[PDB]
Amino acid sequence: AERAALEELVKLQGERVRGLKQQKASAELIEEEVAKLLKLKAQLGPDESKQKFVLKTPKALEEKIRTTETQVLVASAQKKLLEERLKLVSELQDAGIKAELLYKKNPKLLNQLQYCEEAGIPLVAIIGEQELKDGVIKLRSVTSREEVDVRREDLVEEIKRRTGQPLSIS
Repeated sequence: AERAALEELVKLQGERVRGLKQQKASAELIEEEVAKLLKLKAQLGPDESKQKFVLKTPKALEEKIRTTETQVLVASAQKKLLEERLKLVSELQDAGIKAELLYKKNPKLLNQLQYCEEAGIPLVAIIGEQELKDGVIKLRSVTSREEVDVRREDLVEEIKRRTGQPLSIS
């Protein structure tokens, strides 16, 4: 445990700094521990209110996502915290088709290319909040065509339609 260890470091840090500050003084040791304690407490968790919408929680069937027979792959460009890629991939992967993510072993366009070519050999999707607004989302059909123009809605629809079939009642 990383946080657990540090959490214990803080507890003992506060008891030592305070206990020594009073009975053995030493503003040098006192100041050194207090500072180290301040960052320590802020390291493990400055405030719980920080979190929002609550954290993950189990339900019943399965306790995590799945990815193996992914027929499509929806990623985005432009460097970032993978926030946009996780948002779209979540909707696509979770609500529609099950997609994977790749971005290792590749020179230029390592992310978009490595994933689409290696991971998304069948169907691919190059979305992007920035593109969706000023441009739009793209559905790379390396297999059938190469690149398509969709606005997220068509991305999940097209990929799902190509993988599935119309009409459910017979």
